[PDB]
Amino acid sequence: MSITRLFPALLECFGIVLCGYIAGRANVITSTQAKGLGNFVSRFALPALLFKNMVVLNFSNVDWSFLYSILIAKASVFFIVCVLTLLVASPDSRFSKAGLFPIFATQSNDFALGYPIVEALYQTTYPEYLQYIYLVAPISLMMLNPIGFIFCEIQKWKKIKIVGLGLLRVLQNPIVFMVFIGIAFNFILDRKVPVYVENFLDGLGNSFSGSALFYLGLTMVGKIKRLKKSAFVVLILLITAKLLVLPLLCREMVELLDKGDSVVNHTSLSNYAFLYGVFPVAPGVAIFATQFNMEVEIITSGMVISTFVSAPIMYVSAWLLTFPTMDPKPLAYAIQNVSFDISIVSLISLIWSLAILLLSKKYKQLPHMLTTNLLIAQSIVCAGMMIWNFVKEKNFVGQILVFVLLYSSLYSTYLWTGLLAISLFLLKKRVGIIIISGWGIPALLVGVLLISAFFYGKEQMITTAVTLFCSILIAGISLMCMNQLTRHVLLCLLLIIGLFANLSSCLWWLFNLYVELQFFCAVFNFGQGFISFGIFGLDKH
Amino acid sequence: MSITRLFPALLECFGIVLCGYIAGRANVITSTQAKGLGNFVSRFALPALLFKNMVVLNFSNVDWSFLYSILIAKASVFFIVCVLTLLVASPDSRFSKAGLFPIFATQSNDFALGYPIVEALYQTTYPEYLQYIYLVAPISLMMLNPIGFIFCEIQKWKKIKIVGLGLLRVLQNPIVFMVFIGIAFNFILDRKVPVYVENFLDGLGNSFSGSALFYLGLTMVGKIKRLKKSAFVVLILLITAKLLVLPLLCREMVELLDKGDSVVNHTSLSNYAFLYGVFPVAPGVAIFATQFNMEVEIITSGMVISTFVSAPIMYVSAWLLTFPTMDPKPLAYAIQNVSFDISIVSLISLIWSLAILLLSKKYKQLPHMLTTNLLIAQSIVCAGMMIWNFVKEKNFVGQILVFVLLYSSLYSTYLWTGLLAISLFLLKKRVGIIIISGWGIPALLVGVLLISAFFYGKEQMITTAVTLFCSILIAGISLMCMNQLTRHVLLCLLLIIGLFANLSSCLWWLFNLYVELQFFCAVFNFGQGFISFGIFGLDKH
Repeated sequence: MSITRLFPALLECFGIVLCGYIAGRANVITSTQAKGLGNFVSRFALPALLFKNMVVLNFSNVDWSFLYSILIAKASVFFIVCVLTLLVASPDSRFSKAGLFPIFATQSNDFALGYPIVEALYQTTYPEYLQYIYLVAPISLMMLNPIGFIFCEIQKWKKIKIVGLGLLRVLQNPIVFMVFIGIAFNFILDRKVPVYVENFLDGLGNSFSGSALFYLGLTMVGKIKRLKKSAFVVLILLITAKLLVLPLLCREMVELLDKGDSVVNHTSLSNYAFLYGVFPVAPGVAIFATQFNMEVEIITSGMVISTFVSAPIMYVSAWLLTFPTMDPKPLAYAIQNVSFDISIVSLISLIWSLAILLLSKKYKQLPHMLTTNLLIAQSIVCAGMMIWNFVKEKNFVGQILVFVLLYSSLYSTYLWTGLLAISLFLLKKRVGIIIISGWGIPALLVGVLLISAFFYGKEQMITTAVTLFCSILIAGISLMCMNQLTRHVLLCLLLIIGLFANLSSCLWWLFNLYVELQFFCAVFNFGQGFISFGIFGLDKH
Repeated sequence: MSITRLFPALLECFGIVLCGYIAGRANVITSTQAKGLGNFVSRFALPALLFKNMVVLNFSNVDWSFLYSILIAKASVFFIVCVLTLLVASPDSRFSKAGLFPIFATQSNDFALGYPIVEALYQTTYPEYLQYIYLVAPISLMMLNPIGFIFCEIQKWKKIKIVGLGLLRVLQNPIVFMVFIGIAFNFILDRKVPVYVENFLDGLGNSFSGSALFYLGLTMVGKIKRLKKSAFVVLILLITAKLLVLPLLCREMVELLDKGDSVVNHTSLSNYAFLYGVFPVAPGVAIFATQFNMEVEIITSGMVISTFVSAPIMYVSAWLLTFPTMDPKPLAYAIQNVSFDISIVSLISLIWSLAILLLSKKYKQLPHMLTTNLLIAQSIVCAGMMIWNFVKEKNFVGQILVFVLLYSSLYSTYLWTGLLAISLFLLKKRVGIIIISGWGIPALLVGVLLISAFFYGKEQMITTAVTLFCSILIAGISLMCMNQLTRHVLLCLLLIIGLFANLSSCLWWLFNLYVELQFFCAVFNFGQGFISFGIFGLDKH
């Protein structure tokens, strides 16, 4: 698999999303102006891309068992979120919710984000996998979206006309009708686009990729709203459905339903099914939700958060999934290469977070003063990982020096999660010691340890586990004794869940998969800056 | 040369312009919404395309004599239009006019339209010609635009600060600074874009082509205003400078200044220089003119008209220029292939013009009732040319039948130009005979002639010349005796100039180049529907 192409591909696609976000947030493009790009993207560039690919599509080469299995995974997530919503939501909104929540959990950003990422990963090895984006996404719309429209019409009402309106909203969608038209013209034209119409469709289709990622960025500006507690739990559960339950079900359904002869091809097919699940929610769900003014804050916020969170989940998942197809030496180089990429994006995000914290002078205010110590520590671990990738072969004293930098800063990030939750507790109840304890104690622990992850082996993971455990207890006890500050609590919560993943992974290593557990530790250790950027790098400072 | 790729390339690029025009005119994208696509195009997609191509550019392979000669052709058109404007314009606006009129006459739509067309024509045979778009266009901006800004600042004023503002408006342009930055980073990066940044720049750059052509279409909606007579003559002279004087000077300057060893390569280089001149005015000139509220109606109208008129001039010119590199048998197939393309675009444009004339019921009103007879006749010639391209090999009676169709309709279009000018004369002064004379007389002339262009040879060109001559005299006498109706006069004027080109070409054939003269006759004969579409196919009916 060309898994090394994934970080370039993600950086491209999410960098274009970042360009849209920068442009819309800097008011280079206002929200009214952004509709022009959206109408271009959705009504010219996408239908042209659909039509071209659908007319060219060699249906006899389509693996219908793959389609079936992705589609059954989506249909099962639809039923699950639908019946769970109907059981759990209040009668006055359960039918609107049971329409849009399952469409959220199943409809997927396959064209703007999926296709560049699948083209990157698979055009060299498995170019037929690019077909299944164009198959699955529109067939998925045709099957699943009318049910949610039917549920919205049923909320409005509370039979043939309700069903007809559902199906008509689906047929009215340019994805659905340009795929029907492209299938019809696949049979008319016999899989050749006329050359004159071909490079017309090329021009429009080629323009889709960048303009759609950029428009997605523009749509993301300011859509993360301050949700109610219940709405936030619902948001988490819907994004878990999209980014964890659906791709697991996709991989499971492929492994149940595909019977292809080659075990290598089956493995790649179910790995593909997983990545196909991990694509974020389609912006079309939020367009529907805003247009019919239904559940807008959950669905818009969740579309934006799904987009941002799908990037690390895609990278981390795709690498995890290729570790069974790797051998321990290139596997070690792979996880240092992964960690170098994660530390680059983290360091860039952390430099930006630090610039904001400093130039806003928020670094002078509690809790942000201590948060700036956490962001300094996270910056030193991302510096330290890039430095280690160079120093890992070199002479012993350089390795020790960079190790002292890296583990003092890393253990410091753990201590600082604890000390941030203690800062919030001390702010809830009616700094020099906290800065010395946030750095000096975790720096001194490196001396205890001297007296990358297995250079000092069992002791290394022991000190690491103990530091993570102390951080979790410090933070859990201080958050419960407590039970802007909300954003700090959410950063601390995400970091505490990460520290728990990290603690359990280090413990499970200590009880034993090594390189996979080390990679998930490294993902937190060096990518935690991405979390800190998500919450404090994008605020209105 | 891959001159056969030009009609697919033009149809692509101007079809995307037509999509933008349809979208903006149908209010799929309003003028406020269109700014989002414009800001994307000009501030992200174009600077990325510039930066990528400039960083990749192998400067040691750049033919500086080509650059020099295009740049000197542009500089001479700048001086000409500048000094002509300063001599001829009134003092109260001559400096604003002498700034923007030469920028109009020299700055060129090289990125949105030039690059797709040059890539189409030359990527197979002469891929280095694609470099010179990225060289010439920004160096041309750097040299020529500050002079026009200096002239606008001088109008505002009426020295170091005026010159500084000119140069700063130029350096502020994303074309100029991303080319300076791309040159700097060409030397920094040594002609490799880092792979991570590479497909980021690919995504944005690839999105430019389609979004820029589409945005151009959106900018064209409603910009053709009703100019004063003087402003309309100025518009004609500025578009003549851009689309005739500049490309002639480009071809001349290349033929003066290039010394390349191969005569084939020199020929292709000066042919390229011609097509480079024929690119329409950059929308940036109109963006400048609207932003500084200078001479807006001439410059916006002229940018739109230059865009529409450059399409046939590019096609016709590029084919003319390849006739010296062709042999009489493929040359005959070439002009039937040309005529088939011209008759397809004409027939599509004429079917639309007829649909508008009919469904608006304007076909019931004078002069539009007689204009609808002209549009029916033009539709029958474009039908007849497509039918002839099939029948040209076939048995004698079929050839006669299609010839009767084709020449009765063709001679009818000439008669109808006359009879439209007589209709305007009879409407100026305080229909059955006119419809019988518009068709029956030119149909009967085919019998005289029986009693494609040389099937009946000297008699064919004689009857054709006489019919064109009678049409010119009928129309000239009726327009002068006369001296919505303005649009009819302009259609009649354009057609009279075309009938004069056609009359003189047929006469010059009768005195003698044959296939080139026949091709220019065929260009009017079958492309006249494009003129009728330009004036009556796009009205607010």
